[PDB]
Amino acid sequence: ANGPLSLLQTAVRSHTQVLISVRSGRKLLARVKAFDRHCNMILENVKEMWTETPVTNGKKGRPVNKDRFISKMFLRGDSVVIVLLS
RNA sequence: UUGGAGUAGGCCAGCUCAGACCGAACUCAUUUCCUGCCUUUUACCGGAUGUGACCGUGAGUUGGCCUGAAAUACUCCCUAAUCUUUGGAAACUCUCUGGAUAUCCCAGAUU
Repeated sequence: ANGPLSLLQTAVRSHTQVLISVRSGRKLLARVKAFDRHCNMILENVKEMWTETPVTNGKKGRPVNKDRFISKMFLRGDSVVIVLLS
């Protein structure tokens, strides 16, 4: 309501896209469907991208950004580095 | 915190088991002796020794009755602020050790 989590409520009240950086080094782009005080959120229309360096024949290749589309998302709170309300 | 299997109280009757304290109470009969009183024995005296009955008792279980309650209700066991549950992670490089041993790779350790 009046705390920081209200922006997630503002994410609920507007259904806007949100960019989430996670402690695994990956990034999420999703619309916030539900949240709580414990920052456990449920998301819809989810597109998750990350960066990996493929090692081909023992040589470290260039970093490639790839992605995956997930319809329904249950992201757990403590792994989130940071949340950006776009 | 939940699931599974359960269903009340009162009373009546049958059955089984329980004296050891079944019974915080108390009689009678009788076998074999010993004693007493005794003309005879029933009835008696009072100790031992066993052995039966009778007045009662409890638990378990089965059926029934009475008043209800009516999927209500009750029941048993059971499964975000530091020491765990609201993550010091993630990622990569360097060095060292071993295998390979010209390297790549990988395991372990460390930053």
